[PDB]
Amino acid sequence: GTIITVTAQANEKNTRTVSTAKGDKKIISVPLFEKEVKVAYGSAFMPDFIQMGDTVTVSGRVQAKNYNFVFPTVEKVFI
Amino acid sequence: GTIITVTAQANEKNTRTVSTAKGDKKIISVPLFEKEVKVAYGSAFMPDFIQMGDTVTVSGRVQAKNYNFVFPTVEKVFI
Repeated sequence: GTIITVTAQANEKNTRTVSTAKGDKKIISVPLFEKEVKVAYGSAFMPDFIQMGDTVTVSGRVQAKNYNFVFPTVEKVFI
Repeated sequence: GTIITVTAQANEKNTRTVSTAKGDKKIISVPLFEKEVKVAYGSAFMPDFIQMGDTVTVSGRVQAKNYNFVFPTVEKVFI
């Protein structure tokens, strides 16, 4: 299988809060690779405890249709 | 940063041996994500000890131009 793991700061540039059937959720959009050609971005739902300005690690399978993480693990990173 | 980690069997379908300035190298081509839309594939050089039929974990940054792993870690997996 394939696992993509991204570490990024959740901020105004890459994170939005949306209404869902499960209430307010943050959704982050992160680059799936680098360049020296446009970079593809994957989206993942954040757990409720995550706050704007947190650094997080998003890890899991990604599905392409648009790129979405599937059953991601999201961890808060501390500095 | 972004790290892509793939576990796959090195076989006739996804691995070739090529001449390089550093002698014979195996190069594996692995899918960077899944689908239900074509899947992008990344390539990585295998360490010399890897053999056809081995299962390996390839982990590292990937660069798009074509997708190549950058300074990948390659580990043999045992069953």
